[PDB]
Amino acid sequence: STGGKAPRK
Amino acid sequence: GGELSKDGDLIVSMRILGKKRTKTWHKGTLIAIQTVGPGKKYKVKFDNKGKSLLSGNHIAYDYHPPADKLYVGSRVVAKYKDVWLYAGIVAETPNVKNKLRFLIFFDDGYASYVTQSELYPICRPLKKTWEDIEDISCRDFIEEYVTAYPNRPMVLLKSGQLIKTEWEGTWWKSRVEEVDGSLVRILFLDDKRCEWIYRGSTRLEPMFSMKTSSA
Repeated sequence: STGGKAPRK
Repeated sequence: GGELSKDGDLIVSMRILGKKRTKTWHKGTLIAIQTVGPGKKYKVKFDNKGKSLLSGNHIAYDYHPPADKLYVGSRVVAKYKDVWLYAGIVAETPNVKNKLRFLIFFDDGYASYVTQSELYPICRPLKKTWEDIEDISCRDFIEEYVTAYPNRPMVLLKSGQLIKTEWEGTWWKSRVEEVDGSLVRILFLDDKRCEWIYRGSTRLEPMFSMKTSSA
């Protein structure tokens, strides 16, 4: 669910 | 050899929280302290099921800190509501604008505000508190954030505003539903799911755009 704090690399 | 009955304020028989292999934390009793190799290990008998031998960064006190005792970068366990106890980092301390809550950046990337009675201090955090974050993207982010604090560029967003928000490598059409301090509730329009995202995150197009020009 969470996309975290920064875009996926 | 190496057995101890105390290590400072960590006393055999005390109530404690311990980290399980599921990465959730559970209440128990500190049943032993032992010096093993370079440091101490803490043996915890959980109330519900099981025993674990844990490092000092994988136990937390069974009390809520006086708010004054925590700082940005502090290593904590907090109630993760989506309820479990999960580890994170204090990103913001109580102020009127956040309704006197702590902003928590959890180890998996989740963010939420929690109250003073919803967090527990980790007993023996690492000096650089992010060094025990397993997910390297999360670890790197926290180091950057804590080191830069209090310089926090954020986007001003308004309820009803339309922006692109990143998730899993795609930039999605999205809508700002609500602002709450340093968080914004973003509705992803294709799938209709909400996420609370830090207003300084480059997952929000306006922040991404600014950082990419800047850089």
